[PDB]
Amino acid sequence: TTAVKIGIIGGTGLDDPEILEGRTEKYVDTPFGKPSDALILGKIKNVDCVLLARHGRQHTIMPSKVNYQANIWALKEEGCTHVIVTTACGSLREEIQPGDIVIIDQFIDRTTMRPQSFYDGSHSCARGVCHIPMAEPFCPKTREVLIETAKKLGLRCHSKGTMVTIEGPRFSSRAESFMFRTWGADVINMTTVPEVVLAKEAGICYASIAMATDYDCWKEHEEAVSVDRVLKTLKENANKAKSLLLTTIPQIGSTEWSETLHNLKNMAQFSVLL
Amino acid sequence: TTAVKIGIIGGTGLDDPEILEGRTEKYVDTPFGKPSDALILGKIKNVDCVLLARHGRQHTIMPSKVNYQANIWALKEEGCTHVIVTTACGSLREEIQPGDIVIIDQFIDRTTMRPQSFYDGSHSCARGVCHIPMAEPFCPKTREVLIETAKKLGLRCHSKGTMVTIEGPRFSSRAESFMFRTWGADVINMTTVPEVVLAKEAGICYASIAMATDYDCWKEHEEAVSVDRVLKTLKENANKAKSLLLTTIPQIGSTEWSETLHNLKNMAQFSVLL
Amino acid sequence: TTAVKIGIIGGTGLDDPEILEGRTEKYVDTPFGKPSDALILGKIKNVDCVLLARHGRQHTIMPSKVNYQANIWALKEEGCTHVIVTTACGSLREEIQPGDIVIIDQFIDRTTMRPQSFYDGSHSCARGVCHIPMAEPFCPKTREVLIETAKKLGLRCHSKGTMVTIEGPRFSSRAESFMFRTWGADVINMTTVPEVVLAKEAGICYASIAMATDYDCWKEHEEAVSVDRVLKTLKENANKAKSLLLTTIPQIGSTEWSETLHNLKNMAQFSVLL
Ligand SMILES: C#CCCCSC[C@H]1CN(Cc2c[nH]c3c(N)ncnc23)C[C@@H]1O
Ligand SMILES: C#CCCCSC[C@H]1CN(Cc2c[nH]c3c(N)ncnc23)C[C@@H]1O
Ligand SMILES: C#CCCCSC[C@H]1CN(Cc2c[nH]c3c(N)ncnc23)C[C@@H]1O
Ligand SMILES: [Cl-]
Repeated sequence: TTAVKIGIIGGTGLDDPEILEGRTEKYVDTPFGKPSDALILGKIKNVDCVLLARHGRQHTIMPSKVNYQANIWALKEEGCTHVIVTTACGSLREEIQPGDIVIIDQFIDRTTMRPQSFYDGSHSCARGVCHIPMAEPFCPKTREVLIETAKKLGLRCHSKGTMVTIEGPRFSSRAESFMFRTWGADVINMTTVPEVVLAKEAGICYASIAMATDYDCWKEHEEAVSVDRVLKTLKENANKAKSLLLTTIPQIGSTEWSETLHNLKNMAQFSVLL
Repeated sequence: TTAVKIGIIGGTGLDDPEILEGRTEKYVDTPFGKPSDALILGKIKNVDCVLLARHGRQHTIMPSKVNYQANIWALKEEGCTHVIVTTACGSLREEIQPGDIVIIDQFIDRTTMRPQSFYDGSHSCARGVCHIPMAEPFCPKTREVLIETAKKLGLRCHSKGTMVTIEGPRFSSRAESFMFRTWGADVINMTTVPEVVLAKEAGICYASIAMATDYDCWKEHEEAVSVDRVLKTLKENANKAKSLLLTTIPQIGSTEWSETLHNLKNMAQFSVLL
Repeated sequence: TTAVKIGIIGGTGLDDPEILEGRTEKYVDTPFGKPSDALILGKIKNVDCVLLARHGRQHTIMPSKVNYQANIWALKEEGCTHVIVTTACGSLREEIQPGDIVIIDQFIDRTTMRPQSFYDGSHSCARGVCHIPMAEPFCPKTREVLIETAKKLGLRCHSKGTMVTIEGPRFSSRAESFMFRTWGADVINMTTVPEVVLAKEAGICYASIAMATDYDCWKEHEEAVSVDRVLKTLKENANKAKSLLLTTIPQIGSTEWSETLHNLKNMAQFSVLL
């Protein structure tokens, strides 16, 4: 019943403006600098959406240099209640095949260079000390809709998974890939952290459609990851994320989020000492 | 017999000037910038002490932004032989209950943004390349006095423990919390590193009174950590750290430290190539 | 048959200009700043070499402050086909004794402060987004020649090993040392990452002669590492790295590298989106 507005952050090979009807481009500024690119405002059926290319529409910005703060701030300022993203990733598990979707529910941070809070003491818009809880980083209700929708579409989709986010831009060594497996990581990328953290500070329902593109390099005997391999797999499978977003978003718009959003707002508010 | 002077760095909820008699405020400057707040000079029985609030007296400075270099430099310059600190922490072990003290003896670094040496090539006050040993990061003699004193006070106190120090300011994910358990971490915080490292470079006997405030989030079925929960536990248990400091410090002042301090000075001196 | 030119980066205690005949000093500038010190141009038998002291010839630059980008860029610009380095390290395995050489084949990154790519968006000389593969970070053909040569010299030499590279400049805690063992690390240093990563981006055959100098601190009951201990072990064993380089380099110059170099060039080229 109450209004939703869905932010969509498109990842590698997975950032297609044609998903939205009635599109208008809008460049914005934020207190944390410029977002990766213009916001694309539009609709999926009756639902207002805001699309943003994580790496810029020409994929010019490497993961370490993405302005996660500006991206999330921009989407919050536009009125987004939800941020649903796409992310390419490596599979660290035999059962997660290239082309599979994983509706991730946890992460392990391996990043090093990245601001992870709006509350850095330098911005009048975000005053105080903020310690956000990360026990449940992703919105379970949004994830549930994604999982059910993937099933209705007949897609190979894993209902949970732990993403290890590496700094990059290099891929992992084999020793690192083996190690991440022992830590219980299921998939590997370069962008989930701090995007998920900042969304939680913003009181936004965040979920991630991870698409496996390769098996990283933990099969010593088999093909290891490369840029060409990742891009080829995405070319083959991008349609699945598009269909999943197109079908999921109207279902989100048809249910009631006020309580979910209130609880997230309170968790965020009570994490700050002003 | 020989003179000691005890630096006290107060952590979250645990930075109370009333612990000292004959108090005088003194703001100082250092070659690494300003300390978190004024030094509070005073006494516990006959022993000279110097108190400093890690996060500022109004808790305005998040862990990533604490000027660990300036804090330790300021205390060294004031003549501190010892630095005994308090730190709130999460428990990663069932037997470490909220309200328990842990006299930690090891750490695992998960920080990323932090200068860990005075010897960065930029300061004429700290010339050369310094590689400090960290096999035994905390002073065992100071820890021993803390442990015995806690026993005399009847406090629930663990005689050792490994602190994992995360960058923050977010709390850990559940996947991270589980992972740290597999690494052998016992408690979790955001401030031990690089404070302990810089104290060792300074040739100061350093020890830490860690106070468990929560169980982080590794019980999937139970209450996870939040700011409100941490602050509530500290309100309930702060008196214990205060009593432990009040009772420990006179005992430190009543024994002989010249040899201990000489050995630390030599370890620090011989870590530097000028 | 086709020409090779060997860059040599000398590590701690292991950066000796006397290894080259017909020496000439050449200071250079790069788009990433100045290298650690002058390039020393010279020969080993008929083979052109370029020597560079990682830490400066007076060991004035700590690992975190080494300009890995400028060093690798400088060697590439001088025409190096190969970069063979020396690195002191701690042993995390009983069978790797101090004085042993380890021809490492993998790494685990524990660094936090370091640029790991030339492609940072800020340099016109390195345009685009680059994601370099790290499955096999070290050149197996160069490693093979090192291993066979060490055998011909009768040296204690391990044919593979995983290096964990820590940020430093502090040494590891005991809890960290134990943890790295569980991760499958064999040796520990502060310099392999990002040196190896940048060499791969440059399309250079990179290999590392690691020399164990200590057992870090994982024997709770035995001597732990210190600067004095490291430097003493290197004084005793430096001749071995020198002899290994002197004997290996002519063998490299006597075989054909065009295909190996072509494959590395293509891997690097196809990692970049322009
Ligand atoms: C150059 C260029 C265009 C991008 C080519 S593929 C690299 C992107 C895909 N993205 C996710 C990813 C897929 N497979 C991975 C892997 N195996 N490790 C880490 N990240 C990934 C990382 C990076 O942003
Ligand atoms: C906002 C505000 C005031 C501080 C509220 S609690 C957060 C502080 C407590 N401190 C220690 C701590 C307690 N429980 C923890 C946990 N579970 N993980 C990491 N650190 C902690 C971290 C941070 O400096
Ligand atoms: C001060 C000074 C001169 C250097 C003294 S020894 C420290 C260098 C040796 N280098 C390698 C190393 C040897 N043993 C190690 C250990 N146990 N841990 C990490 N690194 C090392 C680290 C650093 O660059
Ligand atoms: Cl780590």
